[PDB]
Amino acid sequence: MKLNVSYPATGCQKLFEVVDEHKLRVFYEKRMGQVVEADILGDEWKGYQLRIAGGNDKQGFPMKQGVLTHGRVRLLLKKGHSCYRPRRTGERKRKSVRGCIVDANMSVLALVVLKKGEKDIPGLTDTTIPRRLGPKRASKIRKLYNLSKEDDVRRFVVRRPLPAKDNKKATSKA
Amino acid sequence: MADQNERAFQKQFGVNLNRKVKPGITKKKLLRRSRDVGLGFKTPREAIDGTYIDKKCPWTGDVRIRGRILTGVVRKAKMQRTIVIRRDYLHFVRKYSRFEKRHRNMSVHCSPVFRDVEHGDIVTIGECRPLSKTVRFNVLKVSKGQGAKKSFKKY
Amino acid sequence: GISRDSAHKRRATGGKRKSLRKKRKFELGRPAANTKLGSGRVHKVRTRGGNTKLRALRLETGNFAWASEGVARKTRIADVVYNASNNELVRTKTLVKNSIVVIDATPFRQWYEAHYVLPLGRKRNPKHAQKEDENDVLTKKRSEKVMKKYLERQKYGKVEQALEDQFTSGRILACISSRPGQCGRSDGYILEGKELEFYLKKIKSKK
Amino acid sequence: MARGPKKHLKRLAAPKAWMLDKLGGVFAPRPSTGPHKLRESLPLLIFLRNRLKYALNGAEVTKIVMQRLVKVDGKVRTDPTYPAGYMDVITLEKTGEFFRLVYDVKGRFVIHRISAEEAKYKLCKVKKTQLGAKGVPFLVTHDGRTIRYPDPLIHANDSVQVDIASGKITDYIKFDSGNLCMITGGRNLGRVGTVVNRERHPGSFDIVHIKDSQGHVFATRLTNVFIIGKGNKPYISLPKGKGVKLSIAEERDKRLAAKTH
RNA sequence: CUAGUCGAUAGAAUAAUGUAGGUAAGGGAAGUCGGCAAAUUAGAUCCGUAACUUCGGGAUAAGGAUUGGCUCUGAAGAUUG
RNA sequence: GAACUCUAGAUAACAUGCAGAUCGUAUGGUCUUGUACCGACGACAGAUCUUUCAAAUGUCUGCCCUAUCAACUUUUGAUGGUAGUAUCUAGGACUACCAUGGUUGCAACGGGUAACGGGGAAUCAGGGUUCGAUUCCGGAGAGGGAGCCUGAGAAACGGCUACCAC
RNA sequence: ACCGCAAAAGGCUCAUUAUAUCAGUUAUGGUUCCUUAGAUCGUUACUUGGAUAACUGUGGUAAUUCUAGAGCUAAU
Repeated sequence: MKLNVSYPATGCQKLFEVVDEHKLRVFYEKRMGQVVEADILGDEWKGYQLRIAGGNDKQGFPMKQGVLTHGRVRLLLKKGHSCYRPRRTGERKRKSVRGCIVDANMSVLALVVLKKGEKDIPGLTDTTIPRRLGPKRASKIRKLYNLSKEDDVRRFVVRRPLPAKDNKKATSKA
Repeated sequence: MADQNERAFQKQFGVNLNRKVKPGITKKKLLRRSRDVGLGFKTPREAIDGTYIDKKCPWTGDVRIRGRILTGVVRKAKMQRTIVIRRDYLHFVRKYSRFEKRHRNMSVHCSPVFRDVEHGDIVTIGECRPLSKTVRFNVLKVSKGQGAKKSFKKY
Repeated sequence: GISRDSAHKRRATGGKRKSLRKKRKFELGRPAANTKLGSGRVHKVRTRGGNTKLRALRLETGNFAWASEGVARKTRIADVVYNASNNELVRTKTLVKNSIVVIDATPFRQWYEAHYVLPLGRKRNPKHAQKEDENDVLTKKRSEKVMKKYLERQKYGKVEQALEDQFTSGRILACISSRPGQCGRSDGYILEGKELEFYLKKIKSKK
Repeated sequence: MARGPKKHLKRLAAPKAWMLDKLGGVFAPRPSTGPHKLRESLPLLIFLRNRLKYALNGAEVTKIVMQRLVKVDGKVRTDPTYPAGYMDVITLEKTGEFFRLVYDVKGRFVIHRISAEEAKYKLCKVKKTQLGAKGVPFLVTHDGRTIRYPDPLIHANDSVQVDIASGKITDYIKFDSGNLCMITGGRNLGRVGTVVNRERHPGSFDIVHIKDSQGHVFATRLTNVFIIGKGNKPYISLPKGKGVKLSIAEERDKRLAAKTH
């Protein structure tokens, strides 16, 4: 099956389709929150510590934590849970939600690998993305990057210079 | 009437036996704050020195008389603290400019200070809060109550 | 649910006024507290909007007043002996409004010895002959005005003998006055004068 | 509050003392919960557009009140549908307008100017005298204005004179049968003075017996009286001729006398 | 329990058919002369009761609900008041 | 017109929060430039009370047709007692305990209507008899019915949920 | 894109209902209340915490009407 595995140390995410049913047994019969290993799946993902962040089964029902039965439960929901975005305020709405446990009917697996093992994967770890920008809240970055009350923030803010050049010297904002 | 016969205890709420420590000695000759209606109607003397409890009494309960005020006649009095009175009026028709004898019947509540009201006595009536599903009035004064012929005389 | 209106209840001569505007939201009432005497729990709920009425469930204690002075002291409710109407609330021991409950007799003893230097009630001597620390805080002689103020005080310790029997046993009755189902408390006062001597015929004679 | 709260008011249900038209439009202004009541108020859209006639349409009002020209009783009151009830001072300094609200002989309202000193003070009735608000004493007026700590002889159902730019009381008058009065919202509304008698109903709603200067007797309930001075001694500048309520033939006398033909 | 009897030829043996006491998944009178052997119903309390009646019925109509064990309060008396 | 148990006054304790870390126009007095001390503000937030629009139950009088409906309502509330529960609050609203009642030939209860009331509409000398679904007002429903979130405010349906119909 | 309030107004309807709805006069001393305002806040980090939409990116589903995982970032 497809495995949308994420690595938060690099912040990247990539989908991996493995059709072998021998390797999915360590994904099979598992619940959300379970931390697994990927050495059985492939030599490339050896030493890697992985935990299931979620998934969408056949057909497209998101595996939601907080049900703990490996059937399909259609039920009403409220604010806030997974898969909910109401139109009026405080209302109730029902959709068929898949619950919390990995069985054979899982189409895709929204996974997160936690510890990088021995080798380098092109989907996740060869790709390297930084943060888009900083916090820019001077109270949270006071605790983040040592910006306390003796560390004035009017000349510590990062900027985002990007060439748009339409039609100017495209520098950043503040 | 009552020797406090109730499976609970009955007392007029809002008073307490405060015995020794007091601002002065406010005996007031009984620990019963009997109010008055003050709408020209004199208070009955038995209401001040009464032993009856009657939370729904207009003189001694959590009641203030409201609404309008009327008179009339009474028929039945079997039910407890409650009599059945009757009023009379007319109606004006279009076809004849003539009248009729129709009537309504409102059941009303009594304090026991108007003990022994009978058929067909004459009783004035005034309005108050709803008591239980029908009773929004209260008896004001045994004003006349005299049948000089058949009802109000001994034999 | 069930509304609290007149949707039921055929009108004053027997016939059935049938429907007329089936249902309204505001006209309803919720399931009641049914608070057994327990270990002090509480729950929050919306009311008619803005107001936060608080109900009680599985309650333990409260503060309770005094008769001739209005002295409100907080203490643990022990148990119940009697409810006013429903014996099927007596037997299950459920906290309601003005039912006959026994509470403590403890904190009223120590609180009153400023005015009521003679301790109420008379505790047993040969095991409690030591004072921890009673006899010093009774009088102390003070060399000053407050003991002298307590000389013209303690002229009001002429209290009823029945509670004096009850204070020395240590289990006083009281009457919880407030509403458990509007504020979530058990607030009351001791019945002292006439309903105290009344309800023991309703209890001890029926025992 | 139930499925409402009735946020509209159409044609023909507004009180017709507004001098409201009929054609074209199908709605009343419907003022918003201000310092006066529903049927007693007289808003800015009624006065300025249709009788002052300086704003042509309703969208013409949306500039002038948002450009902050009209201020009533010292406050600007930038909402166009402010209710603006009785005995309130329209403090429009351009071009020296200085209007108030006095009910007509015919019970309606009149375009009438006051002075700037008459704009400094105003007269106001009270409904109750209250004890319990800050700190111990209080006094409630008729127009949503509050008085804490007043002089202890002014009881309820009187009319006091205040400076609106301040929070004090400048003058008060008594509830006596030698006083100048104004009837507000009755059948006989809009006559000045000249009461001699009242009869206290024993529960309830005592009506008052008010005469005029020409011996014609009239009456209404107590909710309509506005005591406006002493014996032939007012405290305001008055409108046209003194609430006299003449006959239709006498009303037709002005139709023939003060006309050119 | 109290009194008294084992007195009905016997130890053995699990064939039919018969002799009597039974239950049998479906449908339920098709079966047969025929609803006949046989099955449901059964006590008591609470309602709820149809047409025809000589106005005493039909009346247990039909049509129904309810029913342990264990732990309790509420009621119906007598003598000395 | 008075226990208005009201916001007041006091005593006595009780729990649970609350008690603007908000903001820009436009900046200033203050220079010791110490960013110390200051301008109007708010479309700002909240508490206390008054006020306004309110709404939901009562109060009286006044409704269409039948004796081939003459007596009705308490099954499981009928009418009151009393305590209590809930409810934003009266209250048989509703539980329990108690009384044995409310109602009626002054057409009560029962059914029936091609009956939403009403402001109102049409015809002549009056008295009218008909109707008035329908712009105004008020009460109600969003297929059949029923629960309910959120909010001050629906039992809401151009919100949701069930079942049922199609 | 989080928020602020509103979305219960109007407009459509006469199908249920009979001393009920209503008409009117009439209580709320027998209650509540969004908001305008009107008085209305001298009772030890000080001007703090953490966390999310948009935004990227991996997507999914048989589906236009729904919706996951990851990287982020604020407050009246």
